[PDB]
Amino acid sequence: ATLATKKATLVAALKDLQRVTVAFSGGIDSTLVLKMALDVLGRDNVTAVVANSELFTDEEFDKAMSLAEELGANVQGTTLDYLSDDHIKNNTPDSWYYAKKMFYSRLNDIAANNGSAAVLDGMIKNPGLKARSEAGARSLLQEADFFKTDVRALAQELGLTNWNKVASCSVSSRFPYGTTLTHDNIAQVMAAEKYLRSLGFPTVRVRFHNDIARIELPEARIGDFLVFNDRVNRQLQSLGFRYVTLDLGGFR
Amino acid sequence: ATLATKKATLVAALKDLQRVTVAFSGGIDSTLVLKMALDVLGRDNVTAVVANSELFTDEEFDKAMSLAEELGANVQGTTLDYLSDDHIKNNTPDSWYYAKKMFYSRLNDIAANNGSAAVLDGMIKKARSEAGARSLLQEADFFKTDVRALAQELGLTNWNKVASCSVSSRFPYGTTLTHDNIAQVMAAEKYLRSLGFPTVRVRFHNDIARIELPEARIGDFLVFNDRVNRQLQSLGFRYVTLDLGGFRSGRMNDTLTKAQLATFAASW
Amino acid sequence: ATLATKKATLVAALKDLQRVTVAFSGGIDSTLVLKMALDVLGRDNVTAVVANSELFTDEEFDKAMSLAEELGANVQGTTLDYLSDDHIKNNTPDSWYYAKKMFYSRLNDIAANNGSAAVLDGMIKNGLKARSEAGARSLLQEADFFKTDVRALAQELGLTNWNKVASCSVSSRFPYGTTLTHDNIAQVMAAEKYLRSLGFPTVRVRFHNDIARIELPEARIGDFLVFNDRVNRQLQSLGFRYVTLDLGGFRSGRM
Amino acid sequence: ATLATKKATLVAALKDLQRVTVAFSGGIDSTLVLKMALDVLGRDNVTAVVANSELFTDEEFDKAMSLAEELGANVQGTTLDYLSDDHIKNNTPDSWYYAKKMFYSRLNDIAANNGSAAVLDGMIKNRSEAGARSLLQEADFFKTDVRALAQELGLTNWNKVASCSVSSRFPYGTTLTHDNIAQVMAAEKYLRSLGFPTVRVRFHNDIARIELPEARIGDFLVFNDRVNRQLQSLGFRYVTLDLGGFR
Amino acid sequence: ATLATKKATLVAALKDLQRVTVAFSGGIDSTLVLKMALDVLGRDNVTAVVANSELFTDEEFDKAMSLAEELGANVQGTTLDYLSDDHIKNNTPDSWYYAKKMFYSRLNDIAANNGSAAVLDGMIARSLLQEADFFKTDVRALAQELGLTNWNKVASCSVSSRFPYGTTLTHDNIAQVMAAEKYLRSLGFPTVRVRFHNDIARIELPEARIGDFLVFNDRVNRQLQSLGFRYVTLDLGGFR
Amino acid sequence: ATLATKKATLVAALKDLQRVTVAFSGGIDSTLVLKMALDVLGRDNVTAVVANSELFTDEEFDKAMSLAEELGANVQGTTLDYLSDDHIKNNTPDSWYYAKKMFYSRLNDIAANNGSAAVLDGMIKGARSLLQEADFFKTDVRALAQELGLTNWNKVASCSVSSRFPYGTTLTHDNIAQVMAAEKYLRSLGFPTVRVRFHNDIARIELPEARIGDFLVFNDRVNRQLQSLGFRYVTLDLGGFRSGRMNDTLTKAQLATFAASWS
Ligand SMILES: CC(C)(COP(=O)(O)OP(=O)(O)OC[C@H]1O[C@@H](n2cnc3c(N)ncnc32)[C@H](O)[C@@H]1OP(=O)(O)O)[C@@H](O)C(=O)NCCC(=O)NCCS
Ligand SMILES: CC(C)(COP(=O)(O)OP(=O)(O)OC[C@H]1O[C@@H](n2cnc3c(N)ncnc32)[C@H](O)[C@@H]1OP(=O)(O)O)[C@@H](O)C(=O)NCCC(=O)NCCS
Ligand SMILES: CC(C)(COP(=O)(O)OP(=O)(O)OC[C@H]1O[C@@H](n2cnc3c(N)ncnc32)[C@H](O)[C@@H]1OP(=O)(O)O)[C@@H](O)C(=O)NCCC(=O)NCCS
Ligand SMILES: CC(C)(COP(=O)(O)OP(=O)(O)OC[C@H]1O[C@@H](n2cnc3c(N)ncnc32)[C@H](O)[C@@H]1OP(=O)(O)O)[C@@H](O)C(=O)NCCC(=O)NCCS
Ligand SMILES: CC(C)(COP(=O)(O)OP(=O)(O)OC[C@H]1O[C@@H](n2cnc3c(N)ncnc32)[C@H](O)[C@@H]1OP(=O)(O)O)[C@@H](O)C(=O)NCCC(=O)NCCS
Ligand SMILES: CC(C)(COP(=O)(O)OP(=O)(O)OC[C@H]1O[C@@H](n2cnc3c(N)ncnc32)[C@H](O)[C@@H]1OP(=O)(O)O)[C@@H](O)C(=O)NCCC(=O)NCCS
Repeated sequence: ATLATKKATLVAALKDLQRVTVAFSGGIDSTLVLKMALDVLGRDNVTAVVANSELFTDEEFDKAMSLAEELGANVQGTTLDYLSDDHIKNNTPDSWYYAKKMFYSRLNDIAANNGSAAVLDGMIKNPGLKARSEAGARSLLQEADFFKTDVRALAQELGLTNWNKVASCSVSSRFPYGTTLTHDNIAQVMAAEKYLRSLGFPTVRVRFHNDIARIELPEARIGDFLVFNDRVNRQLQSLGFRYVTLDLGGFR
Repeated sequence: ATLATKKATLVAALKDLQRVTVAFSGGIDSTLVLKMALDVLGRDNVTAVVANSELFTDEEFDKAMSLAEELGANVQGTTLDYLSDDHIKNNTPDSWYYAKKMFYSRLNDIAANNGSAAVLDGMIKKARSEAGARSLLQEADFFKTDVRALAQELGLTNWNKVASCSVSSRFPYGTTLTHDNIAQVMAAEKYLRSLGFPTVRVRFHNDIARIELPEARIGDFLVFNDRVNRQLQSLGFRYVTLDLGGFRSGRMNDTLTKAQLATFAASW
Repeated sequence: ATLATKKATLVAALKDLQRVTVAFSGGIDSTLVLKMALDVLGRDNVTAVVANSELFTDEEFDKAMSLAEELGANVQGTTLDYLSDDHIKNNTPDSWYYAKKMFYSRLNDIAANNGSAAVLDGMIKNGLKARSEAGARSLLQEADFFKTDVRALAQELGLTNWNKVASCSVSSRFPYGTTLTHDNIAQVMAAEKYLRSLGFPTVRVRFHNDIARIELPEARIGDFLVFNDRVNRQLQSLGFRYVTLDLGGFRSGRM
Repeated sequence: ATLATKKATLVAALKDLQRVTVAFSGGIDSTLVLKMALDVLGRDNVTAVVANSELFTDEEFDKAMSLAEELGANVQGTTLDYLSDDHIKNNTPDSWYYAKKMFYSRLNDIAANNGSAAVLDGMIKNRSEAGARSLLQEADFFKTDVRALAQELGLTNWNKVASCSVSSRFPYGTTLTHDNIAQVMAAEKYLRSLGFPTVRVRFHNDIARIELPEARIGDFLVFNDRVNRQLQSLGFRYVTLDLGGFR
Repeated sequence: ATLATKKATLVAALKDLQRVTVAFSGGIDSTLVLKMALDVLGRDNVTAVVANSELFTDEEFDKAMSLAEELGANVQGTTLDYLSDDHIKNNTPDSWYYAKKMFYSRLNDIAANNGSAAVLDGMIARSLLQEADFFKTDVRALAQELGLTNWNKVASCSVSSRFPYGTTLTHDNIAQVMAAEKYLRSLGFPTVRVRFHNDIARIELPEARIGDFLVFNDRVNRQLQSLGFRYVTLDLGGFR
Repeated sequence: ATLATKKATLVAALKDLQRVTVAFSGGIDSTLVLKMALDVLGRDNVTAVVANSELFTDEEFDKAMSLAEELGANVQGTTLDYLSDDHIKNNTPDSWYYAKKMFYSRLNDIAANNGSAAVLDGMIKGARSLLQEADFFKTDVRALAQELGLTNWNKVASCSVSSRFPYGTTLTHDNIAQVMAAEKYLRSLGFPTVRVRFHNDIARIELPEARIGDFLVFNDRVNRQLQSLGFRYVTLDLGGFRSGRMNDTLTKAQLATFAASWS
């Protein structure tokens, strides 16, 4: 029941596996898995893998690569071509599952090639985990009954203080279901959001409605936002939008 | 030349025509034509026609009807079905012309049936030329200042100060107008006007409403965001948005970014 | 004295003059003078004159020209070169008087050339030496019109339209002793014209050399925020180095 | 039906009366009635009356007195004693009835003494007083007809925003006093001078609860601290803004 | 006063006390005392006590309970019945004294019963952080140095301050104020007071946030009316 | 390349020096240098110096003094008389160099007297800037600072008050105090990043643009406060603090032209 029993379950699971490939995103969870894997198995027995793709930003990729490096892991980036799957390309309500399918298939290929006994990810005890289970990836924190409070507890005891505090969210969510994602309109959404964040709005969505951008901001930020209206209008128009709008309902 | 000669040209054209039908909107221009026609020819020699349609509000029609009655004209309301023309229903870039054609075709029928010698409208300084409609203020070289001068001299003080625009302008070209989405746009704009924003547009982008406000009002508007969101969603929009460029985008920008906004708008 | 008596005095004075030139600004006072002149003497015996100059906006000039025509007057624009007078150019407390002198001197020339018996202005009762020295007549003042009598006769004549936002000389944007130049005048005039175009009809761009100090009514400053960057860049393109908003609001100083 | 017909009804009614006393408030409605009475009957057959009282601002009284002269009327100010009636002083939902009673009783006394055939007020269509003729209402004037006829007569000057009876700033069952009335009156006068012509300072003893039109609240923030200190110096302990806005 | 001297001063003081009960609120300060006490004395010689009561939010109790368990302490919740004291119930200007009395009496009773030598708190009943001359900045230095990243960042105050002196506190009106403030915080205003004036709610916000609040005026008016206020108002003077 | 190589370059340089004096301002950069020196060389081999002057707020001098001791350094404050140099006093465009010149002369005097092999400062991307030598950019400073557990540094970054005065304006104790008091007042209202630029009878306030909407409630109090400090007109710069950094690409280019026109 205690953290010590949970940690022990995690330690013994790693020792049994001996050589692992870690799906590393930079979150606290996969940071904890990667640190435990390094401490239990040694740097030559752990491969940290960070996936680059069109649905996530270069900034989050670069941050994860640097964090794995900082922890002392051998880290390798791999590029996924999500738009090659028609379910993802056409953004069906099922697209998340096919992206997860391609993700775990790639990490399995890497693990098969480096002699790893398993792919590990950072899933915990809190569905969407269908793709992981189908590929055989192990969520050791979940197996060891780690809740979020235990992750923080163990991180503190191990002296981990550095991880990515901004949880990534697939850009697919900026597009209505049935809308076709392209290299161009994905980049236009990410470039628009990057500009808005640089203005001091870290929580933002630029929702894509063909010629319309619909900006979602937390409502308590909209009053301050007004000073930027025209600069935002023209910037996002130079990115290719015809109309730049603010959702009166706010973020979500 | 002088105002006096311009009036005399207008009087002489009316005297020659003897019996006229006047396209009356309630604006100052058609108010001047109707007042002049009544003064020169008499009530029994004038028919004022006010057209109702789906592209304009019943409030504007009712005001124009009441204004024509106030002048003492025999008034005839007529209803146009603009949506029966596929150019108008599908909102093509030439949709305005087919509306003009259908408008002047109805007025010609009314004038032919009541023995008028011409249809008159209030245009100043075209489906009208093909229809044979006469714009006597334009023929007599009246500019807007001459209209105002003659109106004041005739003692005309009551007219439509707000020239309202066809609801067609709220729909992108190629979007099909329907009875429901017209009513949706009209009710949304009416609600926003009732909140204290008399200059407003609710542009229709299917499930998105894109609200245009004069930019100096956007700060005041924030207090109403949630009520406007839920109101326009109850009218049938899924998403309710405020255009960051405001109403008449670019007209208030600095020189450089006004040119930039026009370079963008002309790329589209 | 009743309003009818004040009107009859004014009517008799116009009748005696037969033909007049009216200095017309578009304000309610000169609108009343012009309308009465038109009613008593007829449009052919009245010339309305609107003076254009560097110290007042083209918008107020254009409005006054349109208003005089809407009243039914023959109207003539005339341009004064105020900056040719060193008193006006050096922006001293007597500059206004020398401007009035050049104003009425021009109006006298117009009146002599069209056969008018007098120049009329819109002054009423409550710096008029230049008017008196020039022999210009203020018939509203002569007939004991106060501002309430002006409103009453305007109502009786059906006058409802005039310029309610009376313009003041751009010289007030410069501290005393600052030399007015064509360049710095145009800089201030263009800055204020832009700000009015944003929806702020009451505004001052105070000139502090490389600093512009914008005065707005305090109840409007919240509305202004959406325009900060465009106003900043617009006014720098007009030549200012720094574009600022006075926290004290419209006419914050005066002291 | 037409404006001209309603005007003609008004003209005929005035002609029949020959001599009237006009309850004049300075609003557009009583401005139109007063001007029509003067135009049909002449200055010597019209008496304009402006009622001053503790429940309406001295500023509106002064404006109306000046406007009545501007319209061409002989004008008489009269001061009403609303707080001398216990029904009004104790501020019940029936207070309105007793104030109207005293108002029309005074105007009727004035009219009896100058030989008027009636007291006229500015009530319009869209509620009847028996002791006064509301000729605009009898002639079926709507607010739109008042404005159209006003423009046609060249009337442009009237009180555009009536402050209305200060009794509405106090809860029912609260006793009105000269002190608390004065406190509310001075508070609203200050807020109006800042550029908010439509405002209420609702009285909750040590709390002031300010009602502004909601579209004005964003502009108001620049004044928060000055209003707070001013209304505290007038005697409120806490100065607040109602989040619901005006009404 | 190097960090090493201040830490060593505290280390020696804890070591001398052998067995401790920690008044733990979830703030960074009591978080520091608890972590240090556990490290110096061991888990089985430290009991963290978090007080539940009507004058503080259930959210703050749950977070502090969770945070202390997260650090590895044996944690014990205790319930104080503040409203049973007539001074607290009637909200006298002296009520604060009687509240502290029951709090330290309860913690003293807990400590005597489990063999603790003292009750410790996190003030910067002994405050060893205060004795070691800890400022807020050096507390921060040790927190990172010990790997501490989680604590209660918004230290609450007693709900009594929302009522004028002499007002009777009730279960209903406390719940009403507490619910109103929870709603306003959920909108993005972590520093707020809903001051209780019978049928009037008077909201205090930091003055620099009042402009941001306007978008919420109508929802807040109607929300707090459904909680029982007749009028919902914003204090023009701001928070305090 | 990697953060570890950069740290190792820094470690090797400190070991080589053996005894150092650290110019410590309280910024994250000089905090990183000081912590590294202490960890590599030991407390008895490092002296932290915080320079006070008429151009530095006493509050920032105190904060740096407290942070250096907090890190475990022997720390010594010293005051420079910048206003005794006519180039600094009359605020010429070269004032920056003469202030830095007098700064480094004082630190060199201290290092010669304490047996230090060099003076170290926190310069990044005979004074040594070891962070710059080891190729540290701002991202690497933040990353290493996090790794050592550094949590305290001056987040509201000190600049010389001279930057509030136009070139050619004479700095005095009175007008410096006027600027410092105006800025301290604004910080007390909740605006930690602020400049009160001095234009004789005009104060021109620079705020981050995302805060200007919040400022409206304080307009009258700030106007009256700064007038009592001696300004005639109290104004807000419409371009804000660090004008241009947040603009769209076109207008950022435009404002970069405007700024360059006054250089
Ligand atoms: C796992 C996945 C399917 C998304 O599900 P999710 O639970 O929302 O994803 P998370 O971002 O919480 O990632 C969980 C773990 O996956 C791994 N992971 C996620 N993104 C990764 C990346 N780019 N590189 C390597 N590992 C990655 C990590 O081990 C991570 O743990 P952590 O971020 O808590 O430290 C994602 O990997 C994917 O490929 N596509 C996204 C599909 C989606 O949006 N699903 C919605 C859930 S119904
Ligand atoms: C007149 C019309 C043909 C449009 O042309 P337009 O000249 O730009 O439109 P206007 O509104 O200025 O019409 C001018 C005159 O038409 C007449 N008119 C307009 N609407 C009228 C109505 N509902 N009933 C009767 N007459 C009407 C009036 O004489 C009016 O004079 P006014 O200045 O006093 O209002 C219009 O009546 C029509 O049939 N369809 C409008 C569709 C559209 O969008 N047209 C754009 C033109 S670019
Ligand atoms: C009258 C004058 C001599 C100064 O005296 P003043 O009473 O302080 O100035 P005012 O602005 O009140 O002008 C009073 C009258 O002068 C006349 N006047 C003022 N500006 C005028 C102009 N531009 N053209 C014609 N007449 C003008 C009008 O009769 C005006 O009456 P009104 O404005 O009350 O209707 C004035 O003519 C002058 O000096 N300059 C005129 C303004 C100008 O140069 N340009 C345009 C101003 S918008
Ligand atoms: C007029 C009164 C008798 C009540 O009637 P009301 O309809 O509530 O008030 P109104 O403001 O609509 O008054 C209507 C007309 O009364 C006359 N009137 C009102 N106040 C007047 C005053 N101070 N002096 C003279 N006439 C006055 C005017 O003719 C006015 O027309 P106008 O203001 O539209 O131009 C009011 O003056 C009074 O004495 N007491 C009102 C107190 C109250 O609580 N009323 C609640 C009723 S809803
Ligand atoms: C501690 C107490 C007795 C008063 O102290 P205070 O200075 O007002 O409040 P603090 O929150 O600073 O309490 C100091 C320490 O008490 C302890 N403490 C406070 N509330 C606690 C709780 N609910 N459970 C356990 N320990 C608690 C903690 O060690 C805390 O340290 P930290 O908050 O700095 O991390 C208070 O907790 C109490 O029981 N009643 C409040 C009395 C009051 O209203 N006082 C008004 C002051 S004039
Ligand atoms: C050192 C000085 C010259 C600032 O120049 P700088 O090197 O560009 O300034 P930085 O902000 O990069 O600081 C560099 C380092 O100098 C040292 N330093 C600066 N001010 C210091 C002070 N008052 N006391 C001690 N050390 C100080 C610190 O090591 C500092 O590291 P930091 O990044 O944590 O602040 C400054 O002391 C001075 O004399 N004037 C400041 C303004 C100026 O005109 N500078 C000209 C130099 S470009």
